Amino acid sequence: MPLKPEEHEDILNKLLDPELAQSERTEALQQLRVNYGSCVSEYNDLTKSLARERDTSRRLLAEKEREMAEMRARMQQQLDEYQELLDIKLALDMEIHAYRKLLE
Amino acid sequence: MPLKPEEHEDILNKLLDPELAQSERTEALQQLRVNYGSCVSEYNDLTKSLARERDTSRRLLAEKEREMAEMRARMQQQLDEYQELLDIKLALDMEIHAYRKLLE
Ligand SMILES: [Cl-]
Ligand SMILES: [Cl-]
Ligand code: NI
Ligand code: NI
Ligand code: NI
Ligand code: NI
Repeated sequence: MPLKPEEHEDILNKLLDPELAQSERTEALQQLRVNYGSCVSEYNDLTKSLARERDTSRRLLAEKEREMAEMRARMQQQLDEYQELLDIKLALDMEIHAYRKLLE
Repeated sequence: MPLKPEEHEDILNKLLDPELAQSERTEALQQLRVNYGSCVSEYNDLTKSLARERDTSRRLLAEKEREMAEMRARMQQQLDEYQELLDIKLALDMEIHAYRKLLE
């Protein structure tokens, strides 16, 4: 996490202050440089992590899409099962009628 | 997108250079301040957008989970449908036998 702009200013003031000792001036300069570098690292990290979460979210959805596709196939299978039984149950309805007429 | 650390250095050098005119020194100081502020804005933007993509990815998955749950319910329904037909088809098998014995 980078310094808030208020804080980065306090460091610039010190750095740009000819009243403070050149040892403090130099320490400030370092903090400036490190805090900047830090912010740039966070930039690179978060840009990579955003892209990463994107590819990951999309990948995980595609897992659920193929899971759903698996379910649809099972669903069409239960239709084939249901149809097979139905064609026979109907055939038996026809039959039981014929035997009821013939024998009554 | 923030300046690469190499570039941020070129600006610090100018800023900290007593040989260059105080007008350039001041312009550099501004660029420093703006580029820093810029990086901090990108920080805030990307932290918010990462959290946002997170809540969004999780929300979209929960949409597919409830879509799948809808499918499971339809699947259990096709079992109730299938069972109902099966109990009757079996009852007819018993019946057609009885009529085949009684009348042959
Ligand atoms: Cl068909
Ligand atoms: Cl049962
Ligand atoms: Ni620091
Ligand atoms: Ni800085
Ligand atoms: Ni600039
Ligand atoms: Ni800076």
